[PDB]
Amino acid sequence: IVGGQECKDGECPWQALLINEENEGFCGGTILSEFYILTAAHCLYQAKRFKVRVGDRNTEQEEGGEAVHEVEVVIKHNRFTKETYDFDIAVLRLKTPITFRMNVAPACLPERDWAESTLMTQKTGIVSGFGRTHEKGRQSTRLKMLEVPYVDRNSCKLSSSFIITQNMFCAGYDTKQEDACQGDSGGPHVTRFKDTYFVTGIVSWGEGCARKGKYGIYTKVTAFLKWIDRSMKT
Amino acid sequence: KLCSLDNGDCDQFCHEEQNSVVCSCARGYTLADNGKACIPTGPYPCGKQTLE
Ligand SMILES: Nc1noc2ccc(-n3nc(C(F)(F)F)c4c3C(=O)N(c3ccc(-c5ccccc5CN5CC[C@@H](O)C5)cc3)CC4)cc12
Repeated sequence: IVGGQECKDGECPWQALLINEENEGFCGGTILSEFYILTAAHCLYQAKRFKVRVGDRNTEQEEGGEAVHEVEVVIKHNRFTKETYDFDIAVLRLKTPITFRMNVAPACLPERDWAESTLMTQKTGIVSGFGRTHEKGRQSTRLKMLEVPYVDRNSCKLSSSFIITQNMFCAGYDTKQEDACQGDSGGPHVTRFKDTYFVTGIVSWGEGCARKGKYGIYTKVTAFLKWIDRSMKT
Repeated sequence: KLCSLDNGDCDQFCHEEQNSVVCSCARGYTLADNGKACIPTGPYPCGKQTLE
């Protein structure tokens, strides 16, 4: 995350972190239930064998509430391609159930129609992750969150050098130095409605970070709700 | 106006059945007796930042 702030205690309880065999985070995820993580398909290429860490806010210290969970089943959307980055979505079934507690709890899956007309027509959403704090910087050791404006879809496609498909939406700022970044991929984009946070996006890709005239590209969760539902019975 | 007016007074999901508001809730919540509010069934309902 570039700009924004640290998630304070209990603030971002649905954040998961995919860690490699060197125990370092390379991508984010969203907790959907005790067995299921939502992340991006392209993250599945960023490591050979990985696990999922939950409850972490500061990777430099063992705070006590952290838990690592082995991945039992990887479920990768078969339409994903690095050529296009379309269908950038995966669900992970964990071998052991996540125990919910301080800093560990699921984000809500919304209904499609309601989410589309009520959540994505709000001013902003919230993205979070342990990714780079500058386009050229290293990964954050602290969990961060940033409020990001929904971007008009026309403006979104004009600003992009790559084809923005119907499975994608834009969020962020034209010029201000706030954005997601490398390492935040796979993580939560959530939208708040009366103090309840619903998953609305998956951090996917972007032409660098916080750059003038460029926005963050997020996988549109509402276009995969049926698919997610099925993956959670698999 | 229905769902378009202040989410039909629903806490969460709103849709219109036969020209009237029907509210419903995410998994882990129960619709309250007024048919609008959503009540958590456990200690860590989805979408809530953890305080307690
Ligand atoms: N702004 C953001 N919101 O979320 C994000 C998540 C990750 C990043 N990111 N950081 C960096 C770094 F500059 F730090 F390296 C990079 C990226 C990032 O995705 N690239 C990127 C750019 C375009 C595509 C893309 C978009 C549409 C279709 C296909 C592709 C892949 N092709 C292979 C060849 C490549 O040119 C295009 C994929 C990744 C850039 C690096 C930014 C954001």
